[PDB]
Amino acid sequence: PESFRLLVRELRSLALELNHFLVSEKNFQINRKEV
Amino acid sequence: FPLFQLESADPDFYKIGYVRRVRAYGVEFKEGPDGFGIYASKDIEPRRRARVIMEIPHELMITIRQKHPWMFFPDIVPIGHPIFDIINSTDPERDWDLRLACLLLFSFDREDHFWRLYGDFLPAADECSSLLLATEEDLAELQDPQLVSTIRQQQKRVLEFWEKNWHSGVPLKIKRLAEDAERFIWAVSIAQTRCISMKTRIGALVQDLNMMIPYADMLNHSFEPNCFLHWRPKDRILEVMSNAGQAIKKGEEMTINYMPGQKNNMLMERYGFSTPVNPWDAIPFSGDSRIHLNSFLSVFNIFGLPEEYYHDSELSGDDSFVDGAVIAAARTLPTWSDIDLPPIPSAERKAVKELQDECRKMLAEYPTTSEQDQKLLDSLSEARTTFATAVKYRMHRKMFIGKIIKALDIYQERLL
Amino acid sequence: GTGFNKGDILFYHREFC
Amino acid sequence: VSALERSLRLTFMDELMERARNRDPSGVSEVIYDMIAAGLSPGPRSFHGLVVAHALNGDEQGAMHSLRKELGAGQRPLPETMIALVRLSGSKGNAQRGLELLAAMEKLNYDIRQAWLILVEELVRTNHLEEANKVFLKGARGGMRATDQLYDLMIEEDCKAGDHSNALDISYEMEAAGRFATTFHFNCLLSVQATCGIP
Amino acid sequence: GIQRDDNGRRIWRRRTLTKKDDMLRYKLQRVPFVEEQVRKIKEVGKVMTMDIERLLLSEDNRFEFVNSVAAEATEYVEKNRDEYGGTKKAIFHVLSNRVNDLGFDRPEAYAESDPYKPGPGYLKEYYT
Amino acid sequence: IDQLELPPRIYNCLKKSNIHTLLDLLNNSQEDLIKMEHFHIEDVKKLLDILEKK
Ligand SMILES: Nc1ncnc2c1ncn2[C@@H]1O[C@H](CSCC[C@H](N)C(=O)O)[C@@H](O)[C@H]1O
Repeated sequence: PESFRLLVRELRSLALELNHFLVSEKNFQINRKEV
Repeated sequence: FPLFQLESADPDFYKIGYVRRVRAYGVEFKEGPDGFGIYASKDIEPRRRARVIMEIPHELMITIRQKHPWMFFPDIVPIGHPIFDIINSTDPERDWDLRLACLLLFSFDREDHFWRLYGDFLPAADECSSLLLATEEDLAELQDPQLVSTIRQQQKRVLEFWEKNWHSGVPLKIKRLAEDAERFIWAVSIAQTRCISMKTRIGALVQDLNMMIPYADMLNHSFEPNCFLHWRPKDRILEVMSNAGQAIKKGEEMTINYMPGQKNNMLMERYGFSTPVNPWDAIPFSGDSRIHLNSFLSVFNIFGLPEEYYHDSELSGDDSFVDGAVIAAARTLPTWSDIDLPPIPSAERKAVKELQDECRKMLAEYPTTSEQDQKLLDSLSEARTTFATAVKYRMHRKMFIGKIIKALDIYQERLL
Repeated sequence: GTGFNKGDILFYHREFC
Repeated sequence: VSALERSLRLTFMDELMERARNRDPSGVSEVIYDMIAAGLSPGPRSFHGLVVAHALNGDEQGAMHSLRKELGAGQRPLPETMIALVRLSGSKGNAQRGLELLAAMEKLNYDIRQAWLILVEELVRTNHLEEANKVFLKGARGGMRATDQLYDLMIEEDCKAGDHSNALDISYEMEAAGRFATTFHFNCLLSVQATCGIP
Repeated sequence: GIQRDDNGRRIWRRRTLTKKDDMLRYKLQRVPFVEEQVRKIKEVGKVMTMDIERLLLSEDNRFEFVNSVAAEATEYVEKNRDEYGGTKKAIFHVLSNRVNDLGFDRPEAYAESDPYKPGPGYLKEYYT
Repeated sequence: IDQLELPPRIYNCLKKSNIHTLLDLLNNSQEDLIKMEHFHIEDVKKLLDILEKK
């Protein structure tokens, strides 16, 4: 979503990273969402 | 051109429920010499889901908790009434029928209670088939000492409860409920033959109940029912639902399974009736001779696991022979099985012959046959309801043993 | 709400006749 | 059927079934040709003895060939005959053949629930757990309800092998069928969840 | 209990009310002048409102009922795309199907039309 | 029905019940006509025969 993608970039301007991870309930593999 | 081309029950039977929100859909209540029944008034077409056949509001029922403490839903017994003390003095496990009988007799005494009206459509003392009403001569026609002793204990337990709680010193509001022992015995008979036990949710409280449900206690029993009961918690309505996808023809009787997995002696002890096609009836064999379980099941197209045996009626076409008795035969016959080892035909014939001899030895224990019992029923003119019930019971067991001899004969030949 | 809790043998083997 | 025909069939089928139980597919073939010489037509139960004899000697190709003979003779295989072939396919790990035979039983209008249960236990027993999961899920998603013993078998074996994805899929289908998971099934999933590093 | 007289026909006691129910007289009656009201109830779509409440009495959770209806509606559109979106709405089709599954009878997707429309081009105009 | 040779008693019953044409009479069954007053079972055969002869 554009509201959240734009938020990530503004936080990056302050040297903070905001990563969204999905943990699969089946095989427990962590996926980094493209934000 | 259109110009050139079992009696119905009392109309007031449905009306007294109907004015109190009882709804019946596509069925009619019909009365015969053997009693009331529910029949499809039209062709009930199959649907994707179970169809609603009847809706019975909760307020028209008499229910009590199966487990202690005894609470009544709806609560009709006033606080401090002596009837609760009588209900509270019962054995929690065995005396559920006494508790329901006390509630039933109490309900008949209430002016506003629905069962004051509905009680007039209950079978009378000489019309109820419960063995609690059977005389010693009626029990003599059972030809089953185990069942006879069970009934005598039931009659003794019911009578002693009345004598203890309806003695001379009790209040008039108690005396007028069961003035005589036969009145209380009749109430217990109604309780046993008509009680429906279900798990219900009422509001937020989930509990097991013993229920007296009007218009649903008119459904007869079948081990292959076309209907089932479903409690609808949100509006407190008991639903009678026909099986999903099952087409029901006009005039077909609507039935439920009273007692899954129960033998005829259990059906006789509780409901005072038996069926010749009970798929759970058992016969005591020695086990010396055994037939091949897999072959017997496949010869008669009996599929499924042992606890869910059913007849694939579409794989036989017109073989009317296979019914619940043959399924019962599969479960009760001595059988062997070795995964996929085939049976030798000559060794299976010896077993079939020996099993048939043992079947005839048991038929020879009965003084009469199943045909002679059938014509005895037709010749009756002044027989008690329980006497005819006792004769039907022993005839059904004879018909079951005779079906086994026929099934074994077919199986032995179809193994070639 | 509605988001709660994640929202051929027997062929070619016939009788020759 | 005359009395003479019945007498001959009994002694022909006595010999045939005594060689199927003897694990002698060759002898069971000789009797069938004896029946043909006498003019008797081999029925479904004569070809059942031929299938069983091959099946008992772990012979998948001969048993499949025997089934082709039965279909080619115009006879209808018995439900037990298909179950012998299905159980044999599972013992060799041939899930594709086991599924092909289950499709035939449906085409023959039989009841495949019991044969499907047998196929899954054979694959599990013969260490083909990966194939067993594929067959089990297809039946479970197809609407068939497995036995409670087989449900407890599939969940436990998957969790012992570290296969949480299959064990969670099955337990979801077990509850959809109408069998609610208990402490035992949850303890199986937890045995794998506790080692993933995410508490 | 069992009684046969002379000719073998069983004779039996027919069960009757043999008692007075005052609810029978004053409850099996009918009002005669609701034709206009009934016709407007169908026109405004109030019938489906009662059907929705009927279906929700058989549901433990109304949020799973909403999800299931939407799931069934999605399947209808994929199966037959062109039949929905105009006079037949997929969600209305699901609801009428589920009422018919109970054994009751409703028109398909609650769709009804004006029979007194004076030909093509004419739109019924609403009196606010 | 005026053009069928019905007896006057039968004609008055059909007109009283607003049965005017031949098609209206046909769509009526044999039980409905008995429900009409003064029209009985003995009148069905003679009415059917007239329609049988027609
Ligand atoms: N399948 C069956 N065969 C014979 N009697 C049956 C039966 N199913 C039910 N009944 C009878 O119906 C009773 C249960 S109450 C069911 C309706 C009953 N006829 C009545 O008038 O209220 C039992 O006592 C039994 O006598």
